[PDB]
Amino acid sequence: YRVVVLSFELLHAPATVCGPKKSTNLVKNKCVNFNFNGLTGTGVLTESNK
Amino acid sequence: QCVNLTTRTQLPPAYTNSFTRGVYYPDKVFRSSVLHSTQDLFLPFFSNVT
Repeated sequence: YRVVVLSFELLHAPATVCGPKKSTNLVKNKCVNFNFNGLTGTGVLTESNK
Repeated sequence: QCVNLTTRTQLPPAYTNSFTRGVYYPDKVFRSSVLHSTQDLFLPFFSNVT
């Protein structure tokens, strides 16, 4: 029997391998949920400097 | 095959003091104006070098 095992990892680091494309657009300032780079959440989006 | 080029003279080494080294951000994430604890591979504040 040929066995292959995939070992993922979801550490608190920026992902590098991601699901195929699935990219739509950005938004400037609206109360909209996001799923950016495997990091999903909900809120309003604003421009700030860091 | 190989050539041996060695000398019979050997000298013992010596140590020296070393101040604060071994400070690095634990993770790629960013933090601002927050004090955070960590438990990982660092190097103490006062040590010796050779």
